[PDB]
Amino acid sequence: MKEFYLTVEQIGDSIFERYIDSNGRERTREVEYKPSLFAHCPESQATKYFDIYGKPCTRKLFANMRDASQWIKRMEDIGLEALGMDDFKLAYLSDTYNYEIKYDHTKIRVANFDIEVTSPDGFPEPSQAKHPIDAITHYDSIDDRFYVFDLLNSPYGNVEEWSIEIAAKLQEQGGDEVPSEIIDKIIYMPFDNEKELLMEYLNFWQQKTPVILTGWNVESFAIPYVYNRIKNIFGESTAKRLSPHRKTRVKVGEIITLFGISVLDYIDLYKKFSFTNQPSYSLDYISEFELNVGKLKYDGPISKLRESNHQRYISYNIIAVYRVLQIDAKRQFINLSLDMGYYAKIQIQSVFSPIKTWDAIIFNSLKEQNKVIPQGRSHPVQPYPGAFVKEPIPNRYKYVMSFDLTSLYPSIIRQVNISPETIAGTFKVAPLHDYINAVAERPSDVYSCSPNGMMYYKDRDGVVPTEITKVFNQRKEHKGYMLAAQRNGEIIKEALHNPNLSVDEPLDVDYRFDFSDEIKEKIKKLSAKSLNEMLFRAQRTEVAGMTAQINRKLLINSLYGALGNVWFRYYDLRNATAITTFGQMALQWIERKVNEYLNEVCGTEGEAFVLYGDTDSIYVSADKIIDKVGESKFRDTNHWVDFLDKFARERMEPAIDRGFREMCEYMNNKQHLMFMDREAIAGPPLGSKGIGGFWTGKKRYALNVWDMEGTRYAEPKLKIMGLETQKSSTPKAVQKALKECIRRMLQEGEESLQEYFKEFEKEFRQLNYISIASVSSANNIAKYDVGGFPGPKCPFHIRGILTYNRAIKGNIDAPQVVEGEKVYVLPLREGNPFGDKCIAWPSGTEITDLIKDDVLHWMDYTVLLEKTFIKPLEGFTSAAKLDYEKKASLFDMFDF
DNA sequence: CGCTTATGACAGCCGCG
DNA sequence: GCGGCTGTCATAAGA
Repeated sequence: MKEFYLTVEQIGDSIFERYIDSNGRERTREVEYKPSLFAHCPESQATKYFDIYGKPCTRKLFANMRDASQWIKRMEDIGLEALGMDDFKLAYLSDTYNYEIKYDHTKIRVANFDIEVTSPDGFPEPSQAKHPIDAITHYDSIDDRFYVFDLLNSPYGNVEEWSIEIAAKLQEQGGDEVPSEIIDKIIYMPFDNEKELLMEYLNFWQQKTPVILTGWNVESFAIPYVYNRIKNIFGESTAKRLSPHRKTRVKVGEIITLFGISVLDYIDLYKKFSFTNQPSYSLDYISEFELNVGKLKYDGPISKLRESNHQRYISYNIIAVYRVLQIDAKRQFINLSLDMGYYAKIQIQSVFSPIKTWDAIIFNSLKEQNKVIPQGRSHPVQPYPGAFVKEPIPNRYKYVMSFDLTSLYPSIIRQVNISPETIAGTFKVAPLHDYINAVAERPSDVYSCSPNGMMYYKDRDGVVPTEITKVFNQRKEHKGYMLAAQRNGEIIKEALHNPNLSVDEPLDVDYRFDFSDEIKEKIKKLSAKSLNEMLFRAQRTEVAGMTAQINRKLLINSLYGALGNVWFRYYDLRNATAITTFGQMALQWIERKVNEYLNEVCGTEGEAFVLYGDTDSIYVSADKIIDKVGESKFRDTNHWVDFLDKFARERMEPAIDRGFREMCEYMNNKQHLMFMDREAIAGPPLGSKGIGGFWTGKKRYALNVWDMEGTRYAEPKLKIMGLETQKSSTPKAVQKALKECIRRMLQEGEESLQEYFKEFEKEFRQLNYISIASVSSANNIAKYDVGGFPGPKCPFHIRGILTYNRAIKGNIDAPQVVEGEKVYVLPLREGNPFGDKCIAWPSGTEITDLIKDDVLHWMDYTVLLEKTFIKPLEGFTSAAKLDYEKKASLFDMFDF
């Protein structure tokens, strides 16, 4: 098979690499890699190497990486550019694997683990690791087995072996409901003492050294804990065996790095490739959201679970590891990482760095062309203008249609041809609004321009534009294979309804391309076995395409980040500013065009149809459009929705393309790529007193959407942005009551809203105290505390945390409030035994007794309702010109 | 090296018969 | 006592 690398490391003058050889077996090697860097030479010197600016360069081969680094140091002192890939690991990978690498995941050892550490005195700090490790569950992808290390005797108790029979039984039967699909994949290993467990674990680790190591929070807890525990008991020399190269290091805080291993903490792979931003990121919360089943439940505090119910303790450890494997089975984020890393030829963990990923992609691309990359330069962090957001007029908007530009920044780079080596010059910049209204002199009739004053060559392809354009082509390329493979999805599926009993074999065709009609019906006459393999193959294909297509998308959207980053090799302040300023002009330019077109077709004069714009989207009020045809002439909702849809497709879009076409010629851009697509269509139900939507201000609105990019909803979906209903700090009961308030406003009207509001006020005091409590995170708690009391400028939540501390000062059983975590908050009436206006206890749990009964007795309902429900509702209703309460004065809306 | 553009909940001034 | 400001802190998109 085709060889590929697993991990790579640089230690001194050697490159340590683990990899899969042609035979498919994992191997390791040390190589005295000789790097090459470059320097500018004279034109008279014959060479084949040129920097991206066309300047000639001489290749300097060094005897070892240390000499290369030394040379770079000398060049900086002399003041002359040192060109080439200074990260020798990338160079080595590029040189060793100069070809599209095909990898076989079944050969990559992926370890998923989790440990448990009983601790009476609070969270067991990894940097100390003062407590024994009493449980370890380590899943290995190659053996597809769950290895469980159980400590029977510890200073905290002696227990009996864990029972797999009891683990499989149901809850009602005293069991742990450990899934039957892993029950046979568990290898149990009990131990008499801790030293025997760690040493057996460490030995196990040497025999099955992980390539990719993941799990939940493993980088911040499990890995550092295991490392330090071993180091503290045995020597550091023993702890270093956790690294296949016996080499480790420490980073920010207590982040241990194990050379020869790629750590991909699943908690990070989630906060990166899932894009959903959950309120909480605990394995329990995430597991519920993705699998509709969280971690195993248990009674009492975790610090006492091992001694009170060791059976459940071990099963809990095994489930925690399985949940992560289940989520991955759904998100496939590990597979993605591998795919992206192998694509850019970087260490798998670098996938977390857009800068490193793009650096490697451009580097390998330029290498094939014999070009030499620029030297990374030092750049002062300098803030520059970003996206444009229009200030909306607070109000209700009955009918709205939004339009979004596709891949704005990446497109702008291509259109204007922005790149460091394509910079051609500058021009006198006029006020941005002069360009938006096309009253300013045309910037240049020779170069491609950006409203910030930069001019670019049109006669040459830029390094960046070209590189981004290639990923765009690979995108539609792969998204084209799984597109046709989808067509074959029915040619094979439906071929099972009325096939034949002819015993045959599965044909050899490429599902990437449409099935040839010369073999089309040839398949509609095979056995039940082959046909079930014909669709099986079509699955691998239609799925493989997804990963590639998704990876290309992630790269495309992360390019701008890198370009704005001073640590990026191709960074340039002018270029980053050219991108955002252009985007700012484009959005406002098109806003002007849409208004101009809609006024003309409506006979109106200087009317504002665009009510809001943000970055690459605009929202248009369609009331005039609807009235132009009369609202009473529509049969139902779907009727006017079909009308606006049609009007957008055959009237607005063409007018938009014409508008952007003009802007491209005005800035004399290299190529027109400003494409807008109708996004949403929103409005109230036909025949209702509802208000399709409203805006309170920037980033704050709600719309009753009926259609999104062509897909018509059976029922209108609320699209809410920025309002408290979207805030994790908003109490549960209130978050849903605020949503129902908005739904009623958009779909049913004022009266319905007032009816609900009244009922909710009446029944507020009957809601669970946990559902009506706001949530917040405890930060800098030690910055505003003065001996149990609040210091100067002490936040409200933090003030409540202290009130809790004091009230529980002297109890170790009651839940303590740690830092950086989330906590519930509740206001208290004046004259409470807590001597404060509020109290806050840890989240996810109920108020410990001894104070619970009192809290419920002193909690201020009035203030709670007013502060979390009424205040924000009034914000929505004021903007929407609605009253949530009868007999409300009209003058209250005026300033004095 | 794994940021902008924003809003809102509070705290703490200054000023005014 | 509140305005009308100036900070700190806490939170969402999208790239």
